[PDB]
Amino acid sequence: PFFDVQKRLGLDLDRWMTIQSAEQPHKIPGRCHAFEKEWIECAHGIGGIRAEKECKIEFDDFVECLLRQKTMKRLSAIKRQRDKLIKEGKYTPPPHHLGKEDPRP
Amino acid sequence: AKTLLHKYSDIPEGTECHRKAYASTSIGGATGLIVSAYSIALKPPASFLEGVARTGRYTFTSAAIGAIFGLTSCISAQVREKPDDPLNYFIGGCAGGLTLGARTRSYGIGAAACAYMGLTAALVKMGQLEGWQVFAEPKV
Amino acid sequence: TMYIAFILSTIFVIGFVGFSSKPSPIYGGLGLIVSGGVGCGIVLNFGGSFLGLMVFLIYLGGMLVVFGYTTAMATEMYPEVWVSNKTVFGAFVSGLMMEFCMVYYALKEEEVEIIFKFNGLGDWVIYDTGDSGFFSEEAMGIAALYSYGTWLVIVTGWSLLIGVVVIMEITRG
Amino acid sequence: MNIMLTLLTNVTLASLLVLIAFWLPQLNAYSEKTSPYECGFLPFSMKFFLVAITFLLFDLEIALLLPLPWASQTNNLKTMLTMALFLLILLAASLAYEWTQKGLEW
Amino acid sequence: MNPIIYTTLIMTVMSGTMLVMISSHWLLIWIGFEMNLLAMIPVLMKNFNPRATEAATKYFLTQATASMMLMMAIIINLLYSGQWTITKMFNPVAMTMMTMALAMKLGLSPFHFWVPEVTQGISLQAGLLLLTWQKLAPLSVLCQISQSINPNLMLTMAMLSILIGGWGGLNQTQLRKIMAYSSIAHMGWMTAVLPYNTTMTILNLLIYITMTLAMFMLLIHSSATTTLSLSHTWNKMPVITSLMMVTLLSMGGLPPLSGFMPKWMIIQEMTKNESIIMPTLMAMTALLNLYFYMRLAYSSSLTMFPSTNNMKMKWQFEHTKQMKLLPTMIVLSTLVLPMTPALSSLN
Amino acid sequence: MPLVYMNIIMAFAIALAGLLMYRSHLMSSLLCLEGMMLSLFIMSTLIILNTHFTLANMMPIILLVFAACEAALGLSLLVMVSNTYGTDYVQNLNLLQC
Amino acid sequence: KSASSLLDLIWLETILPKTTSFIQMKMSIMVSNQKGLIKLYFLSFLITIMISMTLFN
Amino acid sequence: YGPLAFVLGERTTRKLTETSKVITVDGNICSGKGRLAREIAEKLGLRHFPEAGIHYADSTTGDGKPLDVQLSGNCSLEKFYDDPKSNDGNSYRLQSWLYASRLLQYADALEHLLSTGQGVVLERSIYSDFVFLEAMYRQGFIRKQCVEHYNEVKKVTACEYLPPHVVVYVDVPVPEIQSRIQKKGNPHEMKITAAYLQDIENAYKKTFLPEMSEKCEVLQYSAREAEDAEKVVEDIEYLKCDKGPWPDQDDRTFHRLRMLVQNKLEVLNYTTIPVYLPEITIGAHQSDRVFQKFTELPGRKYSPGYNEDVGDKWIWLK
Amino acid sequence: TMMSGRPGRVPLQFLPNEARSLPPPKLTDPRLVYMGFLGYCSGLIDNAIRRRPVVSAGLHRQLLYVTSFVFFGYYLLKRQDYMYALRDHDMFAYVKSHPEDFPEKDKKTYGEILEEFHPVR
Amino acid sequence: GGAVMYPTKETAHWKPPPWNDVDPPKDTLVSNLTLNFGPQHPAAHGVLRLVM
Repeated sequence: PFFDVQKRLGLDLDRWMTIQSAEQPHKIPGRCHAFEKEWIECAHGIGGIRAEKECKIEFDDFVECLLRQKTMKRLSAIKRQRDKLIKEGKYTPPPHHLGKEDPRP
Repeated sequence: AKTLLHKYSDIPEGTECHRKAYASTSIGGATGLIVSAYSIALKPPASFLEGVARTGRYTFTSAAIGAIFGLTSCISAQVREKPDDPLNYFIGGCAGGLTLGARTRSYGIGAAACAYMGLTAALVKMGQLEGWQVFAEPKV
Repeated sequence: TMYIAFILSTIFVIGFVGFSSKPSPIYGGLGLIVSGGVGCGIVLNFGGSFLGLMVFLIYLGGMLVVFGYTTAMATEMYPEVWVSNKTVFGAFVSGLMMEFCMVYYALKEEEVEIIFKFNGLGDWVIYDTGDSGFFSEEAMGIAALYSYGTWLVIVTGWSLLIGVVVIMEITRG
Repeated sequence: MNIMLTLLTNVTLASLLVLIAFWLPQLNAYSEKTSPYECGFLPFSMKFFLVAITFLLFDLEIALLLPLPWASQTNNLKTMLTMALFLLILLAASLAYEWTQKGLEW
Repeated sequence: MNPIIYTTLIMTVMSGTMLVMISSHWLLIWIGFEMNLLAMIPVLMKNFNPRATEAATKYFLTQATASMMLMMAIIINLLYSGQWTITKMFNPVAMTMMTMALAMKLGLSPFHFWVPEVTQGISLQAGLLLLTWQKLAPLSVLCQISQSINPNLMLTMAMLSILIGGWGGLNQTQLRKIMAYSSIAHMGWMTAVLPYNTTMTILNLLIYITMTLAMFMLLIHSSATTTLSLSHTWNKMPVITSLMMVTLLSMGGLPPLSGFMPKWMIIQEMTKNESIIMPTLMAMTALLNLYFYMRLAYSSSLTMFPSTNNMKMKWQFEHTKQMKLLPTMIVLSTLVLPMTPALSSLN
Repeated sequence: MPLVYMNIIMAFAIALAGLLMYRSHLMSSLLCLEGMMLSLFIMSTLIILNTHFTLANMMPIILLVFAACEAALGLSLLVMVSNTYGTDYVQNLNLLQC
Repeated sequence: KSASSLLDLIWLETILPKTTSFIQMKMSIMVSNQKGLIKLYFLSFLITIMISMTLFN
Repeated sequence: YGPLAFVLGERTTRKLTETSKVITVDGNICSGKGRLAREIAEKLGLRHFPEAGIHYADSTTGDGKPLDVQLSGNCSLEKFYDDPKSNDGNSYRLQSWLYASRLLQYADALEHLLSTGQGVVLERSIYSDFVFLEAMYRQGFIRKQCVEHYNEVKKVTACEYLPPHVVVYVDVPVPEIQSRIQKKGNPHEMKITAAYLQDIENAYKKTFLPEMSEKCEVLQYSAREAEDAEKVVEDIEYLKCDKGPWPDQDDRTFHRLRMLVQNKLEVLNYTTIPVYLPEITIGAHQSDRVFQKFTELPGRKYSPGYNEDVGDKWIWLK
Repeated sequence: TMMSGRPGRVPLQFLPNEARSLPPPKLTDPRLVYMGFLGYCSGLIDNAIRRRPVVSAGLHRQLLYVTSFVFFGYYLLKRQDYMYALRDHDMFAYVKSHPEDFPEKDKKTYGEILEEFHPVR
Repeated sequence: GGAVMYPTKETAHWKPPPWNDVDPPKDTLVSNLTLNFGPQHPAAHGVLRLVM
C-alpha cells in the first residue's frame, strides 16, 4: 500500500535523495552521474519488467561504475602478471613509472 | 542444498542403487543435522556430551531412514524393471517408516510412519512424473 | 602503509569479536570503544572528517558513556576478561580464527567469494580521482539537511521529542 | 601520518609514565602491610540514570545542530533558518516537558 | 499515563505506519519503523506490570533486531545498486535479509515465538493494537517489494506460520495466547499469496483486521482473559458470547461467513498460478485453527459452565463504556461474503 | 567489493551473532545491538563517500540519531527489568512463556 | 465383536480420527514448549538466518 | 466523567480540601460504631455511609428496594447466626457477598469524594472485612480453601483503592458486647457465640489495628470515650494528613482512580474469579433460572431509561 | 500488482472522471439493497449490545446506520464497476494489439472431429 | 482451567498466570543505604560518628 500522497499532492518529501543524478547542493556531481542518468532515461515508463531486460546494458555499466569489480579484476590480473614477470626478470618498470621522471604539472 | 537434490535426481531411477542410496543418505543426514540444531537451540542440552549424543541420534536416524528409502526404491525399481512406478517410492517410504519405528523402538510409531512416509514418497514420485509444483513460480 | 585501511578493518573485526563474545560488561564496553575508535579512523581515511568526529563525539562520547553509566550503577557481575572462562575465550579465539581465514583467503586468493564477491586489491584503488575545489562535499551535503531535507528534520525532531516523552513514561514506574 | 604520530607519541608517553609510576615506585622495599581488605557482605536510583538518558537525547539533538555553521551558506536562507529554529524549539520543548512534568529531578 | 500523552503516542504509532506507507525512500521507511517501535513500547507498558515490562523488553529486542537487519539490507542494496527508492531490490542477499527482517516484524514463523508472549503480557487494548495496526507497515513494505520476493522462502515461512499457529492455538487456554497463535496462522495465509497477488493479501488483511477488532472488543466488553472467565459471561451477557461464537466461526472460515472470502480468493489465485498442493495443505491445516475456535465457542456459548454467586451483583450494573465500532465490525466480519465482487475496489 | 567492505559486513554479522546468542546479561545484548549500528554507520558512510552521494551524506547522521534513540529505549527497559528483578539477567525474563 | 467393536469402535477410529488427533496433540505440545526464554528462540532465529541464507542463496 | 474531561482540565485535586478525608469507623459486633460514625459525619460535614448490607447493591441500582435474597445475595446472616457450620456454604458465601458489597461501598464513597470533594465516613471497609472471615475460620465455621479464595479476591481488588485517612476503632469488651446483644433482643444475635466475638476482637487488635497504624492514624476509643463525639471529632481534626498515601497522589493517579470507581462492573470485575469452590459455585441450570428471574424483574430487562414497563417513553428516539 | 500500476492512474483517486462514462449503479441495485440490510443488522446488533429494545430503540440510530451503509455502498459499487470495466477494456485492447498471441482456432463441427466413445458397462 | 490445555509432567507443577496481570512483588529488598560519617571526614572534626 504505497499511498503515493507525494505525487497526488505534488510534494517532494524524499524524492530528492532517491537518486544521485538528482540536483545535489552546489551542483556537486555524483561519481556515476552519467551512468545513472542513462539508466533512468532508458527505463522511464517502460515498466520494471521490460526495464529489467531492455535496459540491462545501462544498469550493468552503472553497477560497474559503482563497484568497479571488473575494472579491479583487470587491474589485479595486470598486477599479477607484472609481478610474475618481475620474479623471472622478464620485465623492468619504466623510470617514469618508477618515479624517476618528474610528473607533469 | 539444491545440489543434494540434484545428486539424488541425476542418478536415474532403478540405476546405481548404491549411489542413489548414498545421495538419499546425505540428504537425510542434512535434514537430521538441521533438526538437531533446532532441537539443541530450543531444548538446551544440559551437557556438551548430551548435545553431541542428541545430534548423533537424530542424524543417524534420519540418515538411516534416507538410506533405506533410497536403497529400497532403487532395488524395487531394478527388480520390477519399472522405474516410473510410484509403488517403488511407496515401498521405500514404508521401509523408511519401519526403520524410524525401530530407531524409536516403537512398533506403532513404525507402522504409522510407514503408512504416512510411503504415501508421501509415492506422492513425490507422482509429482515428479506429472509435474506437480509445490512452490509454483508466480505466473497468473 | 598502503594497506593501512585493511589493517584498521581487521582490527575493527577483532574488536567486534571482542565485544560480541559477550564478556563482562565493563570489558565489552571497551571492546566497543576500541572498535568505534578504529571505525572512526577508517572513515577519516576515506575522508569523512565530520562523520568520523560524529561517532567519536556522539556514539563513543555519549551513547557508549551512558551505556557505561548504567553498567556502573547496576553492577551485579563477576569481572572477567575476553580470555577468561572458555565461554568467552573460545568464542573470541574462534571469531579471530574465522576472520584470519577470511583474510588469508582474501589476500592469497584475489577473488574471494563467501557470500559476496571480494577483490584482494588494496582499497586505495576504489578511491576516485577528483577535485572538489573550495568545498567539503561531506560538510556541504550534511549542511544541506537544513535546506533540502526539511522533511527529514521534521521527522527526526518529532522522533527525538517523543523519545524524551517515552523515556519518561517508561521510567516513571 | 602527522596526526597518527601525535597520537602514538602521546599514548606511548602516558603509558611509559604509568609504567614508571605503577611498577618502578613499588620496587622500593617497604616491609609488608599484612592488612586484609576486610569486606563483609545497591543504590540503583533512577536519580542517576535519568540524568544519563536525558543527556543522551539532548546530545543527539545537539548532533543534528552541529552542521549549522556550514548550513548558513545556503541560498535558501529562509528555509534553513526555519529548520534550525524548529530544531532549537524542539530542544526547548523537550526541556520544558521534563521541567513541567516529573523530570529534572537529578 | 496522561490521556493527552497517550493520544500523542497513538498518533505517533499511526504516523510511523503512515510514513512507511507514504514514503518512496528506504531510509524514510526505516525511520517510520523506528518511530513505530519508539511510540509502541510505552503503549505496551501503559499498565505497569512485571509481565508488561518483560513483554515490552522482548518486543523491543525482536523489533530492534528486525530493524537492524532491514537497514543492513537497505545498505547492501544501496551498495550494489546506488538506489534508495522502494522498488525491485537489485541484490539477492539483501532481498533475503530484508525478507527475514520484515517477517520478524510481522511475526511469521519461525519468528513467531515473541508474538504469543508479548500478546499475553500486554493488555487487551495493547494486544488489539499489536495484532492489527502493527501488521500494516511490514505488509505494505512486503507488498511493494513483492516482485523481488523469493517465492520459495515466503511460501515456506507462510506455510510454517499456518502450521505453527494452528498447533500452538490447540494447546493454549489463555484467550490472548489463542488470539496470538491464530494471528500467526492468519498472517501465514496473508503472506502466502503475496508473491502471487497482493490485492488478495490486502483483502485477507482487511477481513482479519475486522475479525480481530470484533473479537478483541468483545473480549474487552466481557473483560475476560481465560476460557473460564469468558465462560462466566453467558450468565451476565449472553449476547456478547453468542456474537463471539459467530465471530469465532468466521475466523475459522466456515461458509457462508466472511472468513470464507479470503481463503476462497487465496485458493483461487494460487490455483490460477498452477499451485494445487500448497493451498490444499493450507486449508487442511486451517482446520486446526477451526478446532480451537470451536473449543472456545463450546466453552463460551454453545455450552454453559458454572458461574459464581457474586455474578448476581454484577447483573444489576450495566456496562458504561460503549465501543461504537463494535456492531459495524461484527456485521462486516460475519455477513460480507455476498460482497466479494467488491474485490475490484482494492485494485 | 573491497576487502574493507567485507570486513565491515563481517563485523555486522559477528555482532548479530553475538546479539542472537545471549549469554547472561541483557546489557551485553544491548552492546551487540549498538555495535551493529556502528558497523552500519561505517558501511553507509563509506558507500556514500565513494559514490560522492553528496545529498545522502546526511543519511549516516540520521541513522546514528535513531540508533541512539532506540538504545535509550533499550537501556530504559533494562533498568526497569533490573529494578524489578535485581539483575539484568536474560533468564529473569521468564514469566511469559511459549 | 468383529464388526461393531473390532472394526467400527476400535480400528476404524484408531486408523483416522484418533491417530490424527493424537498427532495434532503432540505437535501442539512441541510448538507450545512453554519455555519462554529469549536465549533459546533467539538462537533459533540465528539458525534460521543461516539456513535461509544457505538454502535460498 | 472521562478522558476528555481530564483533557479539558477537570482536576480532582482542585476540588479536594483538608476536610476531604476517608474515615472508617470499625469495631466488634454491636459496638455502637454507627452512632459515632454519624456523629463524626455531622460534626465534620462529611457524608456518612451506612454499613454495607446484603442488599446494598439493590439500593444503589434499580429502585433501591431490596430484591429477593435468591435473586440478590443467596445468603442469610440469620442462617449463619443459627447454623454457622451449614453444609450449604452460607457462611463463606455470605462473607464473600459482604466483601463484594463493601468493595462497591468503598468505590461508591471514593467516587463521591473525587466528584463532590466532600469527605466520607464509612462503617468498616474492605480493609476490615477480613476480621469476620478470620473469626469464622478460627471457629471452624468455614474451611481453609474459603479463606484462600477470599484472600485471592481481596488482593486483586483492594490494592486498586487508597486506604482511609482515619481509622476509628470503638473498643468494646466482649462481655459488654454480650450484654448489649442480650439487650438488643434479636434471637439470631443472641445465638452469636462469645468465642466468635473474641476472635473478631483478636483479629482487629492483632492484625487490623497495627497494619492500619502503619498506613495512618488509628484513633482507638473506649465505649465511654466514643460517647464524647466532640473529642473524637477534635482528635480526627488534629491528625496529620501525612498519614495515608493520599498526600502521595496527584491528578493523574486520581483520574485513574476516578475512572475506576465510576465503572462499578470494573470495580467488581475480580469479585467473580473463576475459582470453583462449592460454597460459591452456582450450577449452570440454577444460574440460568435465577438470571431469567432477575431479567423478568421490572426495570432490569432493558438498560435504565429504556424499560417502558416502568414508565420510560420516547424509546423510539432514545 | 495487476492494475495497481496502470498508466495514467491518478494516485489516491477513488473514482476517476472516466468512470462517469460508465452507467451509474441504480439506487435499487440488489447489492446496494444488501448493503442497506447490513446497515440495519448493524443497528440491531448495536441495540442488542447496549441492552435496549432491539427493534425499536433509537430509530434515528438505525436509520443513520442504513443511510451510511447505502451511501458508502453506492460509491463502492461505482468503483467496483469502474475497475471491472478497466479490466475488460485493457484485456480487449491487449488482444487487439497482439493478434498473433490470440489466434482464432479453426471451427470444426462435431461431425468432423472424433471423440473416443467410452462405454459405460 | 490451567496453564495449558494438554499439560506435561513438567508443566503440571507450573502455576496458571495471576488473575491480575500483576506478578507478586519478589524479595522486596530495601535499597536504603546505611552510610557512616567517618570521623576523619572534615565535617566530623575527627571525633564524630554519624550512622546515617
